[PDB]
Amino acid sequence: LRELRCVCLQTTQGVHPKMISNLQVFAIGPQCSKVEVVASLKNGKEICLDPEAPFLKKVIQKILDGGNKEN
Amino acid sequence: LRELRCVCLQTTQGVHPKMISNLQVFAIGPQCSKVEVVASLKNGKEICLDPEAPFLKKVIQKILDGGNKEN
Repeated sequence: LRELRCVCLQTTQGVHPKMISNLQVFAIGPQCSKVEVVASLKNGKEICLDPEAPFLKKVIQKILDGGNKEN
Repeated sequence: LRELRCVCLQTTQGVHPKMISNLQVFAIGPQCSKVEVVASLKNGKEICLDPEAPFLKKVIQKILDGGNKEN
């Protein structure tokens, strides 16, 4: 208990959900009081998105509603 | 490339979002041709939920509204 950094130090301005495959969402923790939405591509990469952007809510919305139609 | 199992073999019938603090969305892969929604509790546990249940869509819907309300 000295110094802890948020999981996401930087941001990103993507893109289409077409490249995304895995979405990991973390709530408020002991290292970060701000919610950060991380994503992983199909190639095998991980980035950080800023909830502050409207387009961000769109690409993350499409992967949440689309993950219920395919049964 | 022989035999791969879905990330979620079983299901669950929870509960309240109050216990959930992390959401992981998995798409179609080489092990599963179906979308499965996994979650981790604040206690340090991981379960699998069945997207085929309506009540399941509720507890997972609430973690999206309350996870973006914090400014």
